[PDB]
Amino acid sequence: MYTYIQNFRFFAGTYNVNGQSPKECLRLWLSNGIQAPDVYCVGFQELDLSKEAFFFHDTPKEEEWFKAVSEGLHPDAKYAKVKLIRLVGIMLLLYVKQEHAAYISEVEAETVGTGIMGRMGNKGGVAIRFQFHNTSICVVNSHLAAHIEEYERRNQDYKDICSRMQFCQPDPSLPPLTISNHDVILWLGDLNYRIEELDVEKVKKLIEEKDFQMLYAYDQLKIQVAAKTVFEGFTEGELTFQPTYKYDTGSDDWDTSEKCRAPAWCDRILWKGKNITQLSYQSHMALKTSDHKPVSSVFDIGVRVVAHH
Ligand SMILES: O=P(O)(O)Oc1cc(OP(=O)(O)O)c(OP(=O)(O)O)cc1OP(=O)(O)O
Repeated sequence: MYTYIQNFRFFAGTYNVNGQSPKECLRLWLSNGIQAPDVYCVGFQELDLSKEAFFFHDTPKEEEWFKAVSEGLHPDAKYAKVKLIRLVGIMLLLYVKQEHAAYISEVEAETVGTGIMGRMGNKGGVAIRFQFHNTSICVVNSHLAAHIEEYERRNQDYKDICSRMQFCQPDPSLPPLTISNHDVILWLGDLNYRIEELDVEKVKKLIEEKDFQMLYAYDQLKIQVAAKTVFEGFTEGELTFQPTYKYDTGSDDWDTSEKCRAPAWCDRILWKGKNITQLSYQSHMALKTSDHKPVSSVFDIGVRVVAHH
C-alpha cells in the first residue's frame, strides 16, 4: 500500500483561570465561529491556587473545569477524551472526534516543575505526546516565571521543561523521547513574557490607538526568540488582539489595584513542525471569570494516513 498526507482541524487553547471555578459557559472560547475541530488541545493555568493543591493533593477544580470544557466543545461532533495531565494548577486536555480515536496510539503524559527551588509545580509545564495515524504529535502547556524583570528565569524555565521532559518509547535502547523528537509540536500556556522599556501609560495608550505592531516591537518573547535564547525554530502568528493581562475579575477594565499592573501578552500559542497552517489567532474578551483572557488558535495540520485496498 502507500501513505498520503490528509489535513486535520486542530484546536489549541490556553486560559489562566486564576484559581477560580467556571462561572461562564466555555462555548464562546472553545466553539464560537468555528467548524467542529478534529482534535482539541485545551490547556490551563492556576486551576487551583490553594495550599492543599500546592502540596500535590487532589482538587474539585479538576472535574469542575473538565465538565465545563466538555460541554463548551463543538455540538456538531461527539468528542472522546484521549488524556488528562495536571501538575498542581497546570492542566492539559486532549479530545478527538470519536471517528479518530481508533487511529490514536502511543499516548504519553509527563510533568516538569520549574517553580520554587526550580522543582515545585507552582510554575512549570505539562505535556501530552501521541501518534495520530502515522504522525508523532506533542502538545505542551507551560506556565513560566512571573514579573517583568524575570525574563532570564523564563528562558531557563523553557530550557528546563525541554531538557527534563522525557517520554518513554517502545525501544528501550533508543535515547528518551524529548519534545523536539516529534513531527508536530504545539506549545501553549501562560508564558508570562511582558512588555519592556515602555511606561504603563504608553502601553495603555498604544492599546487604545490599537497599534499592536508598535507594542509588539517591545515584546520580551519576540526579543528573546530573536536572540535565539527561547523557542528556537518555533513560529508564532501575528498578534491582532489586545494583551490578555491584567483585568479586574468580572470586567474588561485594566487592573485597578494598588499594584496597577501594566498590560502584557502573557498567553501565547507557538508551533514547530512540517505541514502546519494557522487559520486563526484570537483572544476572548467575553469571558470575565479571571484577570486573564482565554486565547485560541485553529490549525490545518497534515497527517500521514495509510491507503489500503
Ligand atoms: O510488507 P508487505 O506484506 O509486502 O506489504 C503489505 C503489508 C500489509 O500489512 P500486513 O503486514 O500484511 O498485515 C498489507 O495488509 P493490508 O491489506 O494493507 O491490510 C498489505 C501489503 O501489501 P499490499 O496488499 O498493500 O500491496
